[PDB]
Amino acid sequence: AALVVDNGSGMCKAGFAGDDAPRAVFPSIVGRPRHQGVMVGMGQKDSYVGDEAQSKRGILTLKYPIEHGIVTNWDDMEKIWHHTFYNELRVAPEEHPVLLTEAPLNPKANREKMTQIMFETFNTPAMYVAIQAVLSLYASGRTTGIVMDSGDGVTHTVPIYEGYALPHAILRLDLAGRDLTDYLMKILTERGYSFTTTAEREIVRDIKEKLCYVALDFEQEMATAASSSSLEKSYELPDGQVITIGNERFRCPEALFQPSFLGMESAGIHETTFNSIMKCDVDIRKDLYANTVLSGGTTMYPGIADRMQKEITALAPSTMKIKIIAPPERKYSVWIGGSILASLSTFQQMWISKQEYDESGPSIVHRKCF
Amino acid sequence: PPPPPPLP
Amino acid sequence: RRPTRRLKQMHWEKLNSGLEFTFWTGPSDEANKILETLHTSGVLDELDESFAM
Amino acid sequence: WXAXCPA
Amino acid sequence: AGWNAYIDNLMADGTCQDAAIVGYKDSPCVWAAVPGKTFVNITPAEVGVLVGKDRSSFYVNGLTLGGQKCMVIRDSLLQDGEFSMDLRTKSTGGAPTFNVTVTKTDKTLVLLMGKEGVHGGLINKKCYEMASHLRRSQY
Amino acid sequence: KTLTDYMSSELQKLFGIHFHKLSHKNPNEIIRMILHCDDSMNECVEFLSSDKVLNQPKLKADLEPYRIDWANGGDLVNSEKDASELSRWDYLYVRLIVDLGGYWNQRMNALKVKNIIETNYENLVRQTKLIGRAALELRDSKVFKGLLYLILYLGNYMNDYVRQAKGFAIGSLQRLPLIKNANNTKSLLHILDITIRKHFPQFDNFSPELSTVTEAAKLNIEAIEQECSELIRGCQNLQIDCDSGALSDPTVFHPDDKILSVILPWLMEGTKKMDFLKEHLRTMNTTLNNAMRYFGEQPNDPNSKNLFFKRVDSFIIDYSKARSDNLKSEE
Ligand SMILES: Nc1ncnc2c1ncn2[C@@H]1O[C@H](COP(=O)(O)OP(=O)(O)O)[C@@H](O)[C@H]1O
Ligand SMILES: [Mg+2]
Repeated sequence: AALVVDNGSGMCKAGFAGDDAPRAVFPSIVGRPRHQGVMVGMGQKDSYVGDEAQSKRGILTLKYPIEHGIVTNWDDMEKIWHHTFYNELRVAPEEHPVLLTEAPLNPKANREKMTQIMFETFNTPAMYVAIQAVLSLYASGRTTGIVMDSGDGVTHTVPIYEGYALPHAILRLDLAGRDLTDYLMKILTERGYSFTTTAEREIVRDIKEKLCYVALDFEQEMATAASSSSLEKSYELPDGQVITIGNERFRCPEALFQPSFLGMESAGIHETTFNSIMKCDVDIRKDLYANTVLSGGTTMYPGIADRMQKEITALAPSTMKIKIIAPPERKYSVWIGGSILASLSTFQQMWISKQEYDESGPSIVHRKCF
Repeated sequence: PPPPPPLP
Repeated sequence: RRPTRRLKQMHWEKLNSGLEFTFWTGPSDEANKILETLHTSGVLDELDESFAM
Repeated sequence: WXAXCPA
Repeated sequence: AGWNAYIDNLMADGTCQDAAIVGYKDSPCVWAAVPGKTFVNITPAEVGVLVGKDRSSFYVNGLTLGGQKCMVIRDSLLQDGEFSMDLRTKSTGGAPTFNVTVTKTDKTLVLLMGKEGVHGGLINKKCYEMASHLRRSQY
Repeated sequence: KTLTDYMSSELQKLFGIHFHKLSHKNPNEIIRMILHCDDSMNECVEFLSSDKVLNQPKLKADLEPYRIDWANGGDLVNSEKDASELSRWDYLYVRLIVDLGGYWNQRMNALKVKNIIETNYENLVRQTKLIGRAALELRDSKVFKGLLYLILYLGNYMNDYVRQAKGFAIGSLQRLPLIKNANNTKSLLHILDITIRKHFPQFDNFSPELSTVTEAAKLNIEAIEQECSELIRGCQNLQIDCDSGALSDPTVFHPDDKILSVILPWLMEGTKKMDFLKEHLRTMNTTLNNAMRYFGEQPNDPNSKNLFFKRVDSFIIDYSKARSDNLKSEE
């Protein structure tokens, strides 16, 4: 059985090859208490990660080890993985190959860095690293297409073709979920609600996941929102307080399409999708339009699919057809695609063995698994 | 073409 | 009625098909009211002053 | 404030 | 010795169906190639595109290699360490497509395109190896 | 702690991708459910419908001695050719592609057409109804006729005596924004908005009156017509296949192959669907055509047939922005 571990900016996913759902889905956070402990004899831990950290998050200083894709702390990154194997999965890595994922246009610095910490600290028998974007359409059942990959840390648009990435055509946009959550709080204060600390940053993350949605027409919806109170919804704070938001439901997600609301010169994903496909070849351009896919938890907003379909249609020539593929399971598409890839019989060919690494060293990963 | 070197 | 001065000229595309099939041939009384109102509304007078080259 | 702080 | 013998070395494993060596210095010309195949018909103009200063024009509509249309995957010829190029042939009417790799040496260009269903990584690793050997021979 | 497959190396990757849901089941189990044409693998059947799986001449020769002549006798061609020696996916390909290849392409055609019809007939009727209604509404609208007469009467005023035509095409309405006054502040259409508002209260706002034209401008007439016409061609091609084609012969069919038992119940109902859609297809064509001569243009020009509602919609938005600018500046 080969482990498939999905490190992510927000959520970390792990399971087994051939499974239809990740076995452990827990937040990718690390916590260190900011107050001294007065009640002795408890055996309180020094660092807290995952659900347990989320449970006691009030008295913890949560930190994301990965920010904007790049891992800013290599010491914490193993700890969540250490908790991933022995605690969440309860499996010894010494007898199972493990699968991790890599990000588009990743710097070469990291790629051996995960390699040099797995074959040594956990000494996994075998390893393979692929693009999370490539595995996205693999779960969708297609091999050629473009992925609208958006997550907590970064967003990438990758026009895959026979499962081989195009590096020049990869476009990186800094409009991720954390940006929207940071944008939700700065606009939520208009209603008298002030959320500033990191512990309550998860609270607004919970709110937008349940209440925020994508509006088809911004100009029509603000007029209706001002006129009537129908769009307003009530949310319950864990302390029992009751909050109500009138127009923020469609305003925060709209920044994904209007980055000038955040003040970023780079425009929305709708043109970035169109911008990326301009870089590809003309003959292949026909296939890419009709097999566009959405992925990541950022793309969970209701009514997001038809809104992007409408906008890029105006951008696209009238001759061309656009088919937005949005599988409802695309939340775990990156994880599921990896389990599909691991389960393949031919997947044993491009294994990197512990022995072969020893004579080849860290540099083998750039040429073996690319 | 110039003379070729030995094979690997 | 014709303007006293030359004004801006707009160019259209003549209907290649016969005008009998078109609705222009039909002399509805509604069209006659348009000419009568236009000649009395004074809009044509404003056209001479504004649309003169 | 309403939700948060004292204000 | 025997520039053709490398082609035999290139075809020992049978994972490729065309292989060639071309000297890109001065007037480009093929030194050894598989007879009757794609790589035997390389023109100097195509060589100039492959080694040209412009590393972006072949992204608009790909390029032709021996007259056969192919698409660009990744370009690393002019970057130290690999000196390698990756291509995939472009076909019409659902015709089979093949992975093409080119490695640049001091004097020569080594070109491999595999058979049907063969992963590009296998084609790339071989061409890099013989290119690595050939540069160690000051060619 | 380190720890005879004729099938091509690349292809094992593709088979495991699509049939992942059936990993725990033996080849004998998965070979049976596929013949049932069940709803649970309406997606996987498309993968085996691709050219990649079918266009593999070298494997077909390799697995040919392992094939069972199911067309007649139902017996193995060669003597022993045990199928247990073959791998998991090797058993499936020979028993499905090589064995049933005589009617495989015919059976997939009966099923590919099955999926497309089941979901498009509902929407295709909606599209053809909107276009027909939009064409009839434009032809039966006095407001649209009245504004054209006003434009023609005004247009003839500034034009020369030698060019006093009594009619014009719809495509000529785009010249109004291209004409500016002395200071370029007000365009020709801008006078029309204040002229109509002051003296013609009936023509003040025609966009709410005629709305189906705007939505009809978002659909391609030729593309829709070709899409519907594709359905009839597949249907009639199916009739000659089930009645006199490869599907007609049941001897080559396996006893546990309800493909004949599922298409035939739909065969009578499917004929009803194509007849109704054919009537709607004719209805849209004539409904578009009578309103097509009514304004002077012809469908013989392919652009005119397609870009008919677009020009009207282009004037609708052009009139909308002209009115909005006129109201904003004066107020
Ligand atoms: N229903 C939802 N609505 C809106 N946002 C969501 C929803 N579910 C998850 N998200 C967002 O998706 C993010 C998950 O990111 P993820 O895809 O795990 O990143 P990565 O791809 O790096 O693993 C979370 O931060 C969360 O804010
Ligand atoms: Mg992601």
